[PDB]
Amino acid sequence: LGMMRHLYVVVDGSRTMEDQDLKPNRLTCTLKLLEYFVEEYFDQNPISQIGIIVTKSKRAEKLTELSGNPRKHITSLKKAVDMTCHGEPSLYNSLSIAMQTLKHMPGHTSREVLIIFSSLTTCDPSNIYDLIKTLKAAKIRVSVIGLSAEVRVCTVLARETGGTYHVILDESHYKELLTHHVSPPPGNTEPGLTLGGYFCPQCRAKYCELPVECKICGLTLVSAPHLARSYHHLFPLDAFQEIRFCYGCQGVCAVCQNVFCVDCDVFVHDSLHCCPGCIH
Amino acid sequence: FTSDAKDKPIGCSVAISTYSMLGHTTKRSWEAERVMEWLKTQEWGLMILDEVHTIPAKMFRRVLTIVQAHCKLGLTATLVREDDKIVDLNFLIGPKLYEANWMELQNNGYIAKVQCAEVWCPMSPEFYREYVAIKTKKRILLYTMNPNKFRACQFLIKFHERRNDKIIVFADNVFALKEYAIRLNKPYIYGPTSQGERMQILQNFKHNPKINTIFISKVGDTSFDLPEANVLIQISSHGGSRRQEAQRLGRVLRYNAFFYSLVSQDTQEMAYSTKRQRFLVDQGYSFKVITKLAGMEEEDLAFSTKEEQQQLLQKVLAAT
Amino acid sequence: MKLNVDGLLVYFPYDYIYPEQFSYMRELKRTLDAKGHGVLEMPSGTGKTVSLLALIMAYQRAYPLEVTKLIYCSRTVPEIEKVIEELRKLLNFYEKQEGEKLPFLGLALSSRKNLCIHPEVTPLRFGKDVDGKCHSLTASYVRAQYQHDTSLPHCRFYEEFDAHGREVPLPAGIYNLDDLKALGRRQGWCPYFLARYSILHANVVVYSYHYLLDPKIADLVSKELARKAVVVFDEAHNIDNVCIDSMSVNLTRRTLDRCQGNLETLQKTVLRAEHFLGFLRRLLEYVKWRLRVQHVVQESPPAFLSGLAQRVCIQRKPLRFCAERLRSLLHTLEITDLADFSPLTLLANFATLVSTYAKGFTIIIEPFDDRTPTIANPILHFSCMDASLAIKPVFERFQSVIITSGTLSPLDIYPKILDFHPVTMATFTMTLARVCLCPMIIGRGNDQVAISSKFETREDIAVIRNYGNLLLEMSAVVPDGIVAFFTSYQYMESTVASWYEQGILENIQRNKLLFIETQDGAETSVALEKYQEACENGRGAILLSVARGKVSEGIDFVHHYGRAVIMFGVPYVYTQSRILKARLEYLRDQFQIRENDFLTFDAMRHAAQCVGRAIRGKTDYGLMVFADKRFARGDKRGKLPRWIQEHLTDANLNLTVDEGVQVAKYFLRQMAQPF
DNA sequence: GAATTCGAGCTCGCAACAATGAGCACAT
DNA sequence: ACACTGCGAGCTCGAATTC
Ligand code: SF4
Ligand SMILES: [Zn+2]
Ligand SMILES: [Zn+2]
Ligand SMILES: [Zn+2]
Repeated sequence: LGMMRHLYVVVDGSRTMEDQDLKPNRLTCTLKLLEYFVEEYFDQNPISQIGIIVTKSKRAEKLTELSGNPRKHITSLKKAVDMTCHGEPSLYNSLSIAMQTLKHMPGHTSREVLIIFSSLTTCDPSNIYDLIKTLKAAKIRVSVIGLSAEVRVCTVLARETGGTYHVILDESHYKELLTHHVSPPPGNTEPGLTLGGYFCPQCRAKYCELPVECKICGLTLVSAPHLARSYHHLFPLDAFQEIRFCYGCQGVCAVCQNVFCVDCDVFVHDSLHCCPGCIH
Repeated sequence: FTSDAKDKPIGCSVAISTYSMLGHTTKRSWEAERVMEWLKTQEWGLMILDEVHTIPAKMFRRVLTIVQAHCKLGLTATLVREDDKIVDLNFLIGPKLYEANWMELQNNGYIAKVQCAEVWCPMSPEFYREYVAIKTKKRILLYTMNPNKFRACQFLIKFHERRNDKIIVFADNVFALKEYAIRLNKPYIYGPTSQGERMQILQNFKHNPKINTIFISKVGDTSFDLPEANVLIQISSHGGSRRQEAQRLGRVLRYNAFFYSLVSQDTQEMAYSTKRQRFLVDQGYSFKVITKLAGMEEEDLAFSTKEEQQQLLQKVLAAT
Repeated sequence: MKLNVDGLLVYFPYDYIYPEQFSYMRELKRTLDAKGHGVLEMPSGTGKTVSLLALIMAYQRAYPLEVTKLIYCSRTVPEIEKVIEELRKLLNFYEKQEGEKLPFLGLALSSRKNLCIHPEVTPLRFGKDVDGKCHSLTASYVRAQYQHDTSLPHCRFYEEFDAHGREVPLPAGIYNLDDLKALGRRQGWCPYFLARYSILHANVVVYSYHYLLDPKIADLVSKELARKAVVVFDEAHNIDNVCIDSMSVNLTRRTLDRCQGNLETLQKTVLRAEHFLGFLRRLLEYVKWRLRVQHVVQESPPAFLSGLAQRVCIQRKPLRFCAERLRSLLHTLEITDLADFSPLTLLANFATLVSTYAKGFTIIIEPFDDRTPTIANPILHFSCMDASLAIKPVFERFQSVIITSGTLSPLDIYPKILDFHPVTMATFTMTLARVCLCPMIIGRGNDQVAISSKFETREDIAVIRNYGNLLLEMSAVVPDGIVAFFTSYQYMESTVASWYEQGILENIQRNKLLFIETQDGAETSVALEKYQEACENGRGAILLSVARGKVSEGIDFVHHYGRAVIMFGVPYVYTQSRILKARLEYLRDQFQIRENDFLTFDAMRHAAQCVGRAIRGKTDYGLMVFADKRFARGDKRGKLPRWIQEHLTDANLNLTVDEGVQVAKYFLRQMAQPF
C-alpha cells in the first residue's frame, strides 16, 4: 500500500519558544507531542526512518541522525527540555542540512521534511528561493506546521515543493496536525532477521532489544512479526452473501461453502482476517 | 433604543431594545418620546422576548400591551422562578413549545460535561459561638465569612491555577467580596465600579494567561459576556434561587469543566444549597459532596493560627 | 450573466456579485434617471470600477439620448491604464455573449510625454521640457515655411496627421496609451493629437483630474465635447485640495528675479508692444516692492488691486488681459522654446487672477521665514479658500457628476464645501466571509501613560518609550510587513534617533528589518524594493514612513505586504500656518463649518486612506492599529468610514500596548486558516 | 403587607473642553 | 462676549427574604 519514508523533523529553537499559550514551555509542549509522534510513526510505518534537526541562533545543529531507531529519538527529546533557545532561527541552514543526507537516498522512497516552526523570522545568509527550485528538483516534500501566524515563505515553500502549510488553533489542533503526518502517501531492501534473542547474523553482534539497524555491519534488523501486521491488506478476504449450527463457533462462504452466524461473520472480517474454513 | 446610540430608531426593520425602556413609567426623554410614539402604532411580527422568566413581574408584563405583535416568540434558558408565576406565563405568550434535553446535548458534545461538586466546609468553633446566639440577619455574614470556607476557596483557586484553568468566583454579600479578593490579591467586579474598568478587568481575564481569577458579585446572573470560564467557585449567593444556580451554570458550559458550591455546614446555607440543586437534579446533573479536600492542610493557606482568626470575627461583628 | 437592476438589463462580466454591489448599481441608476449629482462611498478599488462600468455602459444602450458619453476622471496615469483594462474585459465579454462588433470606442488621455513617437523629443525627462521642444516643431510659424516643404525642422508625425486623420475616425477597439502609440506607430500619426481629436466622438473617455477642473485647460480640450454626459470623479477624496491648488499661485524672490531676465531678453528682441513691456516692468517692481517689506504678515485680497493703482497707476481693465497678450506677444515674436518664460507666465497668470477672482481669495505676504526669527526669505501666497470655484463650470455644464471614493468620511461635508446638492449621497459597506479587518485603537501605554502625539506630549520620554514598546511588541506577532505612518519627518527623526539611544531600536532589528522612507525618490525606491523583497523571503520588514507622503497615496499594500498598519498619531496638518489660519476663517463665515470640525475631517480622510490601503481583494486580511489616545473620541472615530467603523467595537477602543497584542495575536492566527 | 440588599436602566445636572509640518500631472 | 464628553446623584423597578 504505502511506500518507504525518510522523514526529517525540524524543530524551532528560537526566542519565541519560551512563549505561553501552551503547556508551561511552548518548546516543551512541542517536544511532548513529538514523543507521541515518533511512536505512532514507527508503529504504522515499519521500516521507515526519522531524523530530528533543531535550529537555534542562526544555525542548525543535528539532534539525531537519520536512522530507524524508535528509542534513540525519544531518549533525546527528553534531554532537550533544558535547551537554552536563544537567538533567531534559520531556514536555509536547516533545509540544507536536511538536504546533504536526504538527497542521496534511493528514489523508490518518499523523502520528506517536516518543519515545526514558531518564530516569524528566518534570518539566513542567502536566498531561500533557490532552495525551493533545488528541493523541487530532488523530489523532497517539505511541509510546515506553523505557530501563531502565516508566513509567506512557508506557503510558497509548501505549495511548490509539495507539502502542506498549517497554523495552530490550539493544542487539540496541534495533535490533529501531527496525526495527519503519519499516513504514507500511495525496490528490494535487504534487512536481517534477528532470531535468537537479539543478535546480528551478518556480523554476529549482540545488542539490545530493538528493531534497529546494525552498526557493526550496517545491516538493518527487523522483526518478522512486525512486518506481518502489514499483511492482509493485500489480498483481503471477500465478504459473504447472507440469506443455528455454524462452522466457526459451532453453535455463507463462497469459497469453502461453510455457513456462519452473525457474531462469527463480523469477527472474521474485523479481527481474524481469514476464513476459518479456508485454512483447512 | 438604549438611550445612548439611537441609530435613527424611527423607520427600521429590526429594533433591539430593552425592558424598562419600553415600560419606563416616568417622564421619558425627548429622543425616547418620539420613538415610543412611532413604536406604539406599527404592527410588528415576531417580537423576541429574551430572558422570559422576568416577564411575569409587575412592570415587565405591561410591555406586552404597549407593543402590538402578531406572534411572540420567547427564548429563555432557566424557566424556573419563585413566587409561582411561570404558569401565569402560559397566556402572556403562549404554550411552552420545546425544552431541550440537557443530558442529550451533553452526550453529543454541544454542552460541556459539568462535574458538579457541593464541597461543604465545617464551621469554625469561634464563629459558631456567635451563630447560635443571634437570629436577626447578622448571621448571614457569619456563614459567609467563615475562615474554614476561606481556606477551601484559596485551595481550589491554587489547585486550578496550576492546571491553567479560568476561575470565576461568584460571590454575593459584597462586604465579603472585598475581604475575599484583597486577601488573595485578585480583581473583583464589585458592581458599583464603573462601565469602564468593568470592561477591561473582563478583557484582562480572557486574552491574558497571567490574570486567572475574577470575583464577580451578582452581575453575572444574566446572559452577559463572561468569556468561557472553566471552573466556577460559587460562594454564598442568594437564598433559594434555583434560577440563579442554573445561570451560574450557564457560564461553565459555554471532566471538561466543573463548578463548585462552597457551603458552611451545620448552618442555614445547608438547607439553601439543596433548594438550588432541586432544579439541576431534575435535568440529570449529579452533585457530589467533598467533605475533605485533597490535601488542604499541607500548602500555605491563610488563617492558620487562631490569633489571625480572632481578628476576622472582630471585623465581622463590628458591622451590626 | 444577465443581471437585472430595477429597470435595466446589466450584462455583468462575472458570475457571483456581492449583495452590496447590486445596491451600488441600484443607487447609481437612481442618479442617472433623476439627472442629478451623487456622492457615493464604496470601499474597494476594483469591483467598484467594474460595476460602475457595467451599469453606465449598459445604460447608454437603452437610453442613448439621455446619456451619450461617459467621462471618467481618475487620479493619475497608472489608474488611467487600469480602468481601460477593466473595459476591454467588459467589451470582450460582450463580444463573446453577443457575437458581434460595436460602434464603441474608448480612449485614454495624458500629457505629451506619455504619447510621443519622435525620437529627439521623447527621452526628455521633465514635463515642461517636452512641451517646449514639441512647440519648437509644431508652432504655426514653424509650419509657415513648411508650406514650401524644405529641409527645415518640423515634426514628421504631426504633418502626416492633419492630412489623413480627419476623414476617417477610430472605428472600435478600446485604446490604452500604449495602443494609441502603437496605432500611431504603424500608421505614422501623432498619438497625442489623434486622441485629442477623437475625444469629441467617443463613448468612454478616461483622463486625469486636470482636464476638467483646471480652468486654463478645460476650455481647450473639454470645451465642446458633450452637454449630456456623465462625469465620474473616481478616488475623489482630495477634490478640495485639487480645486484650491489649480487656482492658487505662489511668488517668491527667486521667481521675480528670473522675470527680470525674461524682460531683459524681451528688450533685446523688440529692437530686432513697447507699452506692454513698460506695463510688465511697472508690475514687477510693485510686487518686488511688496516683498521688500520686513513686517507682520498681512492680507488684502481686493485691496492689493487698489494700492497697485496708487504707486504704479495700473488698473484692472488692462490687467485682465495681461496673460492673454503675453500669449500673443510670444506668438508674434517667433520664439523657440516657451519653458524659459515660465516665471513670466506665472506672473502673467498671477496678474489675471487678482483682477477677476476676488470673492473668497487672499494674498498672504510672509516676510517672516518659518521657524526662524530673522532670515531674509519673503514669499507671497495667492491662496484660494473656496474649493467650489473650480467645479462651478463642472457642476453646471454636464448632466450628472458622481463623486466616488472609498473613504468619504462624513458624507455631508462634501456638499457643504462644494456648492451643490446631490440626490442620493449614499454609503456602502463591503460584505465579508470573515472579519477581514481588525481595527483597534491602542490608547494608553503599558504603565497607564497616555500615548497621544500632541505638541506638548512629544518631548517627554514616557511617550517615546511607549511608541517604541509598541512597535517592538507588534513586530514579534505580525508576519511579513508592518507599515508605520508617522505624523511628520521631524517627528520620525526625533523618535527613531531617540529609540536608538535607548535599548529599543536594537530589539526591533532582531525581529524585522526597518526601511525608512526618505524624501528623495532615489533612496525611497531602493528602500521600497528591498521592503517588498524582505516581506517575500523569511525576515519581514518595517516600512516606517510619513502619512502626508508619497508612499501613503501611491503604493498599494496588497496582502502579505503590510499585514499591520500603525498610525503613530493623528496626521494633522500644521494648524498654525497663516494660509490654513485664513481658510478656516472663510469656512467659519461661509458654510458655518467649525474650525475644529475641519482639521479632524482633513485628518480622518488621510488616516483612513492609508489604513484602507492594507486591504485590496477577496482573501486579503489586515490588522490596522490606531496608536493615539485622541482616536477614541467621538468626533474622531465617528468620522472614519462605515466599512472600518463597523468592526471597531467598544472593547478595542482604549486598549493598552500589551492588550493590543493579544487582540492582534488572536486575529492573525484566526485569519491564517482556510475557509 | 412593608421593608432590606444589591443589582438594573433612564434622566439629567456637572465640570470644563483644544488643533503643530515639507515639494512633478496638466494647457500654447 | 465660553465652554465636548464621561460620570455619578436620584428614581423606580425586580428577586428573594426578613420583620
Ligand atoms: S507632435 Fe506628436 S511626435 Fe511631435 S512631440 Fe507632439 S506627440 Fe510627439
Ligand atoms: Zn550486523
Ligand atoms: Zn471460506
Ligand atoms: Zn458461528
